[PDB]
Amino acid sequence: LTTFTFSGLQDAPVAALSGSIKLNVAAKAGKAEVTVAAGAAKAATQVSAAALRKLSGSKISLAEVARISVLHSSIQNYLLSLSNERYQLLSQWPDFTTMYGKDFYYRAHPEDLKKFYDAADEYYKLYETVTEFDSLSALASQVVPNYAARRRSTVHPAIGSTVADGAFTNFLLSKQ
Amino acid sequence: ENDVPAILKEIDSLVSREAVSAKEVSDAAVALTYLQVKANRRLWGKVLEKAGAAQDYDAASLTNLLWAINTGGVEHFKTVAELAGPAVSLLPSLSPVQLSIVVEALGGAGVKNYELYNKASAVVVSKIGEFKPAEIARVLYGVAFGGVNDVALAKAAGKVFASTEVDSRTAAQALYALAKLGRADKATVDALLKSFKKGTESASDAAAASFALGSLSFKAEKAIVDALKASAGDLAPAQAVEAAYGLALSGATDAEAFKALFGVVAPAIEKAPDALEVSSLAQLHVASTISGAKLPAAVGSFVAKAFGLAADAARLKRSSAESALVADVAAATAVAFGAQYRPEVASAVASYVKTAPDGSVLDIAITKGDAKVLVQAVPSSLLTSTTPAKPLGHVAAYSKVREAQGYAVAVVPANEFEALPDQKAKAQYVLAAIKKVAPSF
Amino acid sequence: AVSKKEVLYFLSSKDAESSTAVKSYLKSLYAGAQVEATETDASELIAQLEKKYLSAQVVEPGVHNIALPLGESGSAPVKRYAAELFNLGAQAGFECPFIEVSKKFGQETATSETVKDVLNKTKSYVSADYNAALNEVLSSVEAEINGPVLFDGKTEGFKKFAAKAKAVAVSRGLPADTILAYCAGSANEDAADKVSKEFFTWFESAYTADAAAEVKAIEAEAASILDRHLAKPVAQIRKEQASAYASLLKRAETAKGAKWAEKYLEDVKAVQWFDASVAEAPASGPKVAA
Amino acid sequence: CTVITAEPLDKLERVELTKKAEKFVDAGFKLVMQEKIDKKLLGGFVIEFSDRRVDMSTAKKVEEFNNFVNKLVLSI
Amino acid sequence: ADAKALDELRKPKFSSKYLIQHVSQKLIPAVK
Amino acid sequence: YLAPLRSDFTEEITAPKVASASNLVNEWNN
Repeated sequence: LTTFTFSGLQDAPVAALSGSIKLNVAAKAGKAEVTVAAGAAKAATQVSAAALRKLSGSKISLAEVARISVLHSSIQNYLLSLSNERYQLLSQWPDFTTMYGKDFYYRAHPEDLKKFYDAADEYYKLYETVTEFDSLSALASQVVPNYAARRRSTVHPAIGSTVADGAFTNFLLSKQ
Repeated sequence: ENDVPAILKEIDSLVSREAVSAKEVSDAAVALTYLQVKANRRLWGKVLEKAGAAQDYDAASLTNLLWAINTGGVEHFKTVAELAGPAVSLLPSLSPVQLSIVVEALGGAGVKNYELYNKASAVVVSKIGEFKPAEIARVLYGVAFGGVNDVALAKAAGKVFASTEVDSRTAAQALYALAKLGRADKATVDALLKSFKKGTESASDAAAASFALGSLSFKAEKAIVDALKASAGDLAPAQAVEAAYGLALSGATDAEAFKALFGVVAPAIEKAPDALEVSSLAQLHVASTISGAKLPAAVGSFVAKAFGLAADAARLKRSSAESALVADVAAATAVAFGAQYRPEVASAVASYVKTAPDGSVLDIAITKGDAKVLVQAVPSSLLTSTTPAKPLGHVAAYSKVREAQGYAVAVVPANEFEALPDQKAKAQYVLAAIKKVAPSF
Repeated sequence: AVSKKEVLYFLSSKDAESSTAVKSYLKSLYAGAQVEATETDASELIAQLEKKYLSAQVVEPGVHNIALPLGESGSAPVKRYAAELFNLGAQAGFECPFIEVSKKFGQETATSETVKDVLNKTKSYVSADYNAALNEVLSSVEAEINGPVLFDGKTEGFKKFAAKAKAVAVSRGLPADTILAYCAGSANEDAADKVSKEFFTWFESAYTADAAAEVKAIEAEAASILDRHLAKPVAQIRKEQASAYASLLKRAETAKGAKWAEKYLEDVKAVQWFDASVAEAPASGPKVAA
Repeated sequence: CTVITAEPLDKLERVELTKKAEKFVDAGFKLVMQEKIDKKLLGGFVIEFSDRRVDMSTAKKVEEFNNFVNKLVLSI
Repeated sequence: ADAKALDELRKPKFSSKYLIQHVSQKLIPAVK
Repeated sequence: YLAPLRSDFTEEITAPKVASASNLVNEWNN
C-alpha cells in the first residue's frame, strides 16, 4: 500500500451479505457503533472517525512462508494438479478384481488370462506411481533452474518477443 | 457479551474450512477491519488466502473486500493484483461508489493493469455527472498510483474541483494523486486548497496535503500546518516523516509544528532504527536541514548518513537517459570553464566528480579554493508534467540540503538544456546558471 | 558483510535476506559507525559489469518469490505475474523493458550504417519469424536498388524500405504508428495522452502475451516431466531421486569455506526444520514467532 | 606511418598522438603520421607502421574485456 | 528452536544469489 | 528437492520453446 490511505466510515460496508457472520453498524455523525455476530460469540464495540484512519498507519505486509520458495511451491502445486488429472482417470479403471474367481480362470484362454493378470499388475504399477506425491517436490526442481536462468536476463526479467519486436519497430522506423 | 478474542476465534474457524465463497470472505474481512486486528497476522493471512481462492464475485463482495484490504492497511500484492479479474469482468455491473472503492483500493496496492484503469477512466470521463467529488478523487488516486499518466481524467477532475466544493479528506486525496502525477496546476490545487479551512478532522488528511504541496512545490497554507500541529501524535513515523518533508519543502517556519512532527518520529527511530525506509530517513534529513528544527543526537547524524546512502542509491539506479544528461552537462561545464578540444574536456569531466562530505558522490562539483559549486541535472522524472515544466520539490530538496553542506547548487534542467543547438550554447547556459548562483566562479 | 555497493542496491529491494542485511547495516550506522566512501572510479566497462552482476543479486531472490500463474484461467494472474516481474526489474535497477531493449538496440548497432548489419547485429534480440520477414523486405529493396540501402533516415531508400516495414509491423499485429507516436512525443497533453493510452494498451497486451507464453512453456515442461515420471515404477523413481539429492548434497559438501556452500547447507537445515515444524502441528501450519 | 581513428583529429589530440607514436620507432627516425577515419572504431587509434601495429582503440579493448570476462567466469 | 521468525522464514531458499555473489567477488577485483 | 545452482545469464531474447504434448493420456486411455 501507499503511506497515506483515505478509507474508513465513508461509503463503507454497513451490513453483511452472508448468513454465517452477521455484522451491523450504527452510522452516526462521526462515530460508529458496530455489532458483529459470528456464531455464539458476539462483539459490539465503537470505532471513532479518527480510529479507522490510524488503521493503515502500520502496514501488515503479508508475506508467505514456503517450504523452499514461492516459485517452487507454485510449480509443485501445478504438478499436483496434473497428478490429480491423471488420478481421476485412474479412478475410472474397471474393477478387475471381480474377475479373479476360478469360474473365469478355467473358462478363459490361457493367453488371455495371462494378458489379464499382466493388465492388473500394470494398473497396480500406474496407481502406485501416480500416488508418489513426495516425488513432486523433486520434479518441481527440474523446472526451477531453466526458468530462473531465463529470468536472469541481461536485458530485463520481464522481456519477451513481443515487446522487443515492438521496440525494434520503434528503433528501426525512427531515423537512424 | 462483548469480546474480541472469542469472535476472532470464530472468524478464524470461519475461513479455515474448505469451501468458503466470496460473501463470507468479504464479510470476514470487513468485520476484521471494524475490529482493528493489525496485531493478528495469521488470521488476516487466512482471510487473504480464501480471498484468492474464491472464484465467484458479485460487485458488493469484491467492493467490500477491497475496501477491507484498503482500510485494513494490509498489502499482499499477489492476491490484490489477482483481484482485478473480478474488477475488469464485473465493470459494467459496478455502481460508481463501488467503482470508486475498487479503483482506489487497487490503485493503492500498485496494481499495474492498464485495461482496468483505461476502462475505469473511460467510464468516468464519459459520465462525469454521476460522481461525487470524493468519487472522482478516489478514482484519480487509483489511476494516479496505478502507473497511468492519465491526464484526461486529471482535467475532468480539475473541472469538477473548479465548479464544486469538496471535503478536507477528498481534497487531500486528489492532491496526493496530482502530486504523484506531478501536475502543480494552480487552477486545481488552488481550487482544492479552499477546503482546508474549517479544520481537518484527522491528521492524515493534513499530512498528505502538506506532502502534496511540498512535492508539487507550491507554498505553505498556514492552516494545514496548524491542523497538522494539533494532531501530530496520531501518525505513524513514516507518515509524519512525509508530512514534515512536505512542510519543509513548502517553506514552514512553525517551530512547534516541526517539534510535534519529530516527536513521534525520533522516538520511533530511537526504538527501532531500521523500521523506516532509507528513502524515508532521507526525507527526514531533508526536512531537518531545510526547516532547521532539531533532532536528538543519534538521530540527526544517523539520518544524514542515511541521506548519503539514499543519494548514492539514486545515483546507481539512474534512468540512463539521465546518465547521458549528466555526461552532456558535465561536458558543457568542462567547456564553459575553458576547454576547446576533446582530451581537456574528457579529463575535466573525469575530474569534476569529487565526492560529498557525507559519503555520496557528486557528479559535477567544482572547488575554486574556498568557494564550492555544484551542478545538478534534472532529467525528466523530476519535472512537472504541465506546460511550465518547472522542477519538482525533490530538486529543491537536494538543492537546499547540498547548500547547507558548503555548496552552491546550480540547477540545469533538461527542458532548458535540450532545446539548444551545440555545446557552446550549452556551455553558455551552464555558465549563466553557475554565475546566477555564485558569481565568484 | 555488505560491501557498500551491494547494500546500495538492496535499499529499494523488498525480499528477505537483502532487507535483513540492510537492517543490520542501518543498525550498525545507528551505533555511530561511518559509511564508506562511494568509489568514483572504475570506468564504464567495470561500471556496467558491476551493474550486470549486481542486479542479478536482486533479481535471483526476487524471481523465487514470484509465483507462476500455472494452470490458471484468465488474464488477471498473468498480469499479476508480469507486474511482479516489472516491480522486480524496477527494484533491481532496470527501467521499463521497452526502454531497456531500445537501449540494447542503440547499444548494439551504434556503429552500423547499413540496414543489413543492423539486422545481423540485432539478430538475437528479435524473433526469427520477424528477422526473416525483415530480411525478405530488405532483399526486395536490394533487388529494387542494386546498392546497399543505408541506415540514415535522409536516404530515400530507407524511406521506401520503412514504408514496407510498417506494413510488415502492422501485419505482425503490432501498431507501429501508435508506438512511433508515443516514443516521438506529441504537441499538447491531450493528443499525447490519446496515444499514450493506446501504447499502454498495446504494451499491456504485449507483456501479457510474453508472460502467457512463458507460463505455457513451463506448463508444457511440467506436463512432459510428469508424463515421463509417471511411466516409471516407484523403486526406480525413489532410487533416482535419492541419487540426485545425495549427489547434489555432496557437490556442495566437498566445497567448503564458500558462502554458497554454507548457505546451501543452512537451507537444507531450514527445510528439515520446516518438515519437523509441520510434523509437530499439521493442521495449523509451521510455527512462526508471533 | 598510417593512423586510423574514429573522429577527425584535434590539435591537442594530434600532438598527444604523434607524441605517443614516436615511442614505437626504434631509432631516431622521423614519421609522416597519416590520418584516416573509421566510425567502426569506437574511438582510440590504430598506428599502422606497415610492419608494426598497436591497437589502442576501444573496439579491441571491449573485445578483450568481454573475452577476459567470458574466460574468467567459466573458471570460477 | 521452534517458532523461528517471519523475516527469517521469508527467504527464498535454494535461489542462487551466492554463486552470483561468488562470481562477482572473484571477478570484479580480477577484472579491475 | 534441492536443485543445481546455476550462475549464467541469458543474452538472447527467444520464444520460450513450448514442448510437445506427451502421450500419457492417450496411452492410459488405451
